Amino acid sequence: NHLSIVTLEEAPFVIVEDICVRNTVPCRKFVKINNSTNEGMNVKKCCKGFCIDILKKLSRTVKFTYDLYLVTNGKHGKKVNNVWNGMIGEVVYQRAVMAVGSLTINEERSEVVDFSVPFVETGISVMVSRGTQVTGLSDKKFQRPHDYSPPFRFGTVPNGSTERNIRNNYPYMHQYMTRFNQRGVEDALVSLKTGKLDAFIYDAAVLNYKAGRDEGCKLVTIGSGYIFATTGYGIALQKGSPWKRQIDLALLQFVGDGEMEELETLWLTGICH
Amino acid sequence: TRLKIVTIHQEPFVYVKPTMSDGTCKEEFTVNGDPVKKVICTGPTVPQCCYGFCIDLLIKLARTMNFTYEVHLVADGKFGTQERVNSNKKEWNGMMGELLSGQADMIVAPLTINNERAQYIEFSKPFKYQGLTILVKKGTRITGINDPRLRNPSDKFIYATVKQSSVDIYFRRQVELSTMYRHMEKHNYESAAEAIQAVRDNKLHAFIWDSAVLEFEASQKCDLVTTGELFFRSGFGIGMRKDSPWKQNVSLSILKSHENGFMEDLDKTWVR
Ligand SMILES: N[C@H](CCCP(=O)(O)O)C(=O)O
Repeated sequence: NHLSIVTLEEAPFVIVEDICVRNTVPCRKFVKINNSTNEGMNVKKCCKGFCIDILKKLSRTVKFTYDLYLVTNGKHGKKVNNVWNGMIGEVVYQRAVMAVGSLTINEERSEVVDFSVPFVETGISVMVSRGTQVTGLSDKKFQRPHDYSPPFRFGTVPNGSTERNIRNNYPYMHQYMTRFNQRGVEDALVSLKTGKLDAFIYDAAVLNYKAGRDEGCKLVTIGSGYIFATTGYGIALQKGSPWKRQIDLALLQFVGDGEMEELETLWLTGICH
Repeated sequence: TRLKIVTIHQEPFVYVKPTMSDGTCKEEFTVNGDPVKKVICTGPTVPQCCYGFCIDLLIKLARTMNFTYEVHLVADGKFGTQERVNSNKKEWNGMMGELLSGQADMIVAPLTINNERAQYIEFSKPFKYQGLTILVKKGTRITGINDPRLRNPSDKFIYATVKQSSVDIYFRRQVELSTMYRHMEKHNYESAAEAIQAVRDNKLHAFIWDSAVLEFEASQKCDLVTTGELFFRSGFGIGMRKDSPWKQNVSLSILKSHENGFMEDLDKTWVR
């Protein structure tokens, strides 16, 4: 009844601070001595944010206690040569019973972990400067960029699931856009705002959050109806976990009764439209 | 085996048309050249022709998981809510009742995933994300769910949803909707088509329903418009009994289909 749970910092879903008090919960982080050793120190941190508030509600509703820790090998979860790292890895290799955070439900992961119902919608979205007109990832402007002059300047953050999806579904688009690879989201926002980039293709929940709080409300996302590969963030559990049904029912109860919306208002909804 | 599939009439997810005289389904293509795959579905019973988003999905699921099927329309015409008997007993009506009683093995329809139903059945991961909105006739002007004509109701302005649907449940269960619910329960309709026709004939002034359906209706019938905004987000899922041997692979198939652009194709063919 007391559970090992893993998370990962990604504001505003999981925000990590030094030590707890207030709306925070304790979370430990194994911090390495250097990059040539496995030796390290457990450090006390405090965690808060959208997914942490969900966890607090689940612990209460589903009646469990937990020890929360931050993942240290990789991020959300990537399968390299059939070996998982990140939060998915922690669950797969039974170091955690549950993973909580901005964790995208997909087929590859669902083969090795169980997911709860989605608690936040996401997928592949597009962000542009206000005034630019595109429909979504499947727009011909993206699929056949040289059909236009000048061609659209657009990129994503490489090496993750967004790139992988585009590579699989739109091979020419993938080939074209690598020249506009962005190091991270923050770099991409600046590129858009300074006219160095026309569109940034990325995770919908993240782009919605960034657009919601952009300074001057100059950045815009497509409508949710044009999100490609719609899915959600979900809680990952061990395959055949006894906790899945009650976690599923609780999340559906939270959504149905307005609790999820007030969490969204609290953490995700920005001043812009 | 051979799975019994229950569905319901609900364009653009399920269209229902007469067979040709020889009992087959007429061959038809979309405006952009896509074949329209049709299956025989029995219903209120007479063999008929069914096609649309949910039918294309069923055919994909069938091929992927190698099952066969026979499709029928829900006998009572309802989605499914749980109601008291006579008794201390409760009973599900609609597609929910048919799944639970064994008259169907799978529900393939725009069935909203909610806590009430998930207590009793298993839902796949969502095959479609959408929400609730409001449909009115052009010339009717409301701000949406918080308009005073909704939050402060009278019989001068009539609004409603479909009986024995998830939307009915959504309004019954929340204390802060208690005033709205009391108005609606005097006016709810037997089906979405009837409520939509009623809005066109100025007999219903606002219809609260699934945005995937309402936005489609508004895009075909220029005398109808929606609020625009969703006031609640929800998903449609495939429904199975909790002992179903198919449930894991149905969900994986749905996730696979979102990721490989199959659902994108269905959205463009049927929903956009
Ligand atoms: N939510 C993250 C995915 C974010 C998008 P990516 O950086 O993989 O293109 C995850 O669960 O892996």
